[PDB]
Amino acid sequence: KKKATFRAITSTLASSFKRRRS
Amino acid sequence: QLTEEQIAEFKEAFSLFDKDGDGTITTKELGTVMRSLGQNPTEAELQDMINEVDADGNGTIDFPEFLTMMARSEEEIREAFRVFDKDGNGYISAAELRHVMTNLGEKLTDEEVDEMIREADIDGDGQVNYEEFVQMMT
Ligand SMILES: [Ca+2]
Ligand SMILES: [Ca+2]
Ligand SMILES: [Ca+2]
Ligand SMILES: [Ca+2]
Repeated sequence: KKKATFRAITSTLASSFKRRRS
Repeated sequence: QLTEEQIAEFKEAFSLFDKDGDGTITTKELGTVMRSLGQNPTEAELQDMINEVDADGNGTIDFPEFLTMMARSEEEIREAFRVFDKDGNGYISAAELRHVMTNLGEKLTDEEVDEMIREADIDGDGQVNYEEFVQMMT
């Protein structure tokens, strides 16, 4: 593979953290 | 920009999230993925994550929505780096990445993994440090 898979997992993690509550 | 090889790669990445191969990613599928990477979003957080990438508002993410998201701070990247750097030593190894990919339901040859590492690696030591990880994202 390459960066696309790596980036996809990384971007979804980012989402988690950018979207948390209290 | 964006090659047919990259669209291909994002299409298989989408399949890591779309567990049942029905062509959409649900909140339930996202939750499964997130817990496999050591996180614990609530039901309402997962819906938030979906609703941000859900362009048509239908409640699920399809590949065009996923691809769009992928077309495109300190703490989120550090937090993500720590997901992969399982032993905390500051370097992502091929075996750590292997382990992450296997948790996502993906059995990869030792060669595929090494290419992922190789593509992220900048100094040529065979591992991915934090600065290399930051660059991969940006
Ligand atoms: Ca699905
Ligand atoms: Ca949608
Ligand atoms: Ca490590
Ligand atoms: Ca390196």
